[PDB]
Amino acid sequence: EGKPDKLVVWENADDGVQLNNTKKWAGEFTKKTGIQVEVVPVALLKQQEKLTLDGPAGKGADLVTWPHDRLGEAVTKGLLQPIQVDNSVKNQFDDVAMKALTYGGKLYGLPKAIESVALIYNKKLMGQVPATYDELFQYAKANNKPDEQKYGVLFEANNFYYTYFLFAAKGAAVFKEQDGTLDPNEIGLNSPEAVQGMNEVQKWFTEARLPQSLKADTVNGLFKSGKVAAVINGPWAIKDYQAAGINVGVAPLPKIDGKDAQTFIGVKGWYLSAYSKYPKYATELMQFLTSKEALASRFKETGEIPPQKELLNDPMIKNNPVVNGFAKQASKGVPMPSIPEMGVVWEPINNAHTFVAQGKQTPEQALNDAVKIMKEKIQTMKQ
Ligand SMILES: OC[C@H]1O[C@@H]2O[C@H]3[C@H](O)[C@@H](O)[C@@H](O[C@H]4[C@H](O)[C@@H](O)[C@@H](O[C@H]5[C@H](O)[C@@H](O)[C@@H](O[C@H]6[C@H](O)[C@@H](O)[C@@H](O[C@H]7[C@H](O)[C@@H](O)[C@@H](O[C@H]8[C@H](O)[C@@H](O)[C@@H](O[C@H]1[C@H](O)[C@H]2O)O[C@@H]8CO)O[C@@H]7CO)O[C@@H]6CO)O[C@@H]5CO)O[C@@H]4CO)O[C@@H]3CO
Repeated sequence: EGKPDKLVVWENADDGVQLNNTKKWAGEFTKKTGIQVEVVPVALLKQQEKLTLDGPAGKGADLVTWPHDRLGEAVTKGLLQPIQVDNSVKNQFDDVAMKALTYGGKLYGLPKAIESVALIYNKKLMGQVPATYDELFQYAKANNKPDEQKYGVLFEANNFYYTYFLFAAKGAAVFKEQDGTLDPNEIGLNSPEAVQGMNEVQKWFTEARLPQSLKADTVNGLFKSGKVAAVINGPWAIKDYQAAGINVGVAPLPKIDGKDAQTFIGVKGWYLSAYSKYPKYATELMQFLTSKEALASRFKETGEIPPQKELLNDPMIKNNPVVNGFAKQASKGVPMPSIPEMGVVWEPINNAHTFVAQGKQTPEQALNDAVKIMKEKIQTMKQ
C-alpha cells in the first residue's frame, strides 16, 4: 500500500531544446524501469536558490542542475550529497569536467556540458574575424549605431562572466594563485590589474557605444534579427541563432594584448539533492541521463558539448567548425573557481559593472566597494 515511485528532475527553463531533451530521456528511463519521472522547468540560475527553500521543506527535486562555480557554496550549505557511482562510470568523462564537479575530495555530479563563450558571428555580415582585440574594438566603435539598432559587436559587457577575459588579460584574478585553486579568502578583484580590466569594460560603453542595462535577451534578440555582426556568447545560443536563420560562424576571441583570451570554462552537471528521499533510484536516473547515447542525443538537440571522452572526439563535435570554435576557445580558458567564497562574488562584481556602465562610479570606486562587500559577506559563511 502506497507505491507512487516518482522522481523529480529540475531542468533549465529554456522553453526549448534543453527541457525537451531531458523530458525525452527521463521518459526512456520510465519506459525502462517503470519509475515515473517528472521533468520540471526551473531557470538554471534560480535552481540553487529554489532548492535552498524547497529542499528542507520536502518539495525540492531529486536531481538539479547549475554551473559548477557555486558547487562549494552548495556543498557547504548542505544542499547536495556525493554520488555513489562506479569507477567505470567516472572514467567515461573528461578529467577537467569531473574535477569541476568534485569538492573536498567528493564527487557531486555527472557532467552534461562543458562550455566557454567565443566569438559568434553572422557570416552574411562578417566574412573574416578581426585578428586582434584592438581590431575587434575598432570594428565595434566604427559599426555600433544604437540610433538604428545596428551593431558590429554586441555582448553582455555588464556581466563579469562575459568580461572575465578583459580582466584576465591584464593579470587580474578572481582569487590569487599560489600552488592550488583552494584560496582561503584572497580576492584579487580590486587589484590594480583588475581596475585595468574594468577600464576596458568602461570603454565598451564610452567608445563602442554599447546599450545601457544589457541582458541576454537584448544581445540574442538583436543578433537573431540580423542587426548584429558579432556577439560574445556560448554554445547554448547556437540552436536559437540557427533557427533564426543566422549563418553562424564561431571563432576563439581575438588575441588581447597578444595573448590567448582567458575565458571562464563552465561545467554543467546533474547533482543529487541532499534531501532526495530516493538517492539510489535518482543516481540510477543520473547515470541514465548522462550515458554515451543520452549525451550524444543531448548534443544533437541542445548544441551543448558533452564532456564525455568518446563524444568529445566524435566527428559531430570535434570536426564541426561551429563547435570547433568553442572547443578551441575553451582550451585557452580557466575553470570557474568553485570554492564556497565564489557564492559571494557574482552580485557585487556585476553591480560594479552596472555602476561603471551607467557612469555612476569609476572602475576604482566600483571595484573597491565590491571587494569590501564580498569580504563582509564571507565573514558570515561560518557556524
Ligand atoms: O536565454 C538566456 C537565459 O535567460 C533566462 O535566464 C534569465 C533568468 O531566468 C532571469 O531570472 C535573470 O537571471 C537573474 C537571476 O534570476 C538572479 O538570481 C541573479 O543571478 C545570480 C545567480 O543566481 C548566481 O548563480 C550567479 O550567477 C552566475 C553563475 O553562477 C555563473 O555560472 C555564471 O553564469 C553563466 C553560466 O555559467 C553559463 O551557462 C551562461 O548561461 C547561459 C545558459 O546556460 C543558457 O541556457 C541561457 O540561459 C537562459 C536561461 O535558461 C533563462 O532562464 O543563456 C545563458 C547566457 O545568457 O551564462 C551565465 C552568465 O549569464 O555567471 C553568473 C553571473 O552572471 O550570480 C547571479 C548574479 O547575482 O541575476 C540574474 C541576471 O539578472 O536573467 C537571466 C538572463 O540571463
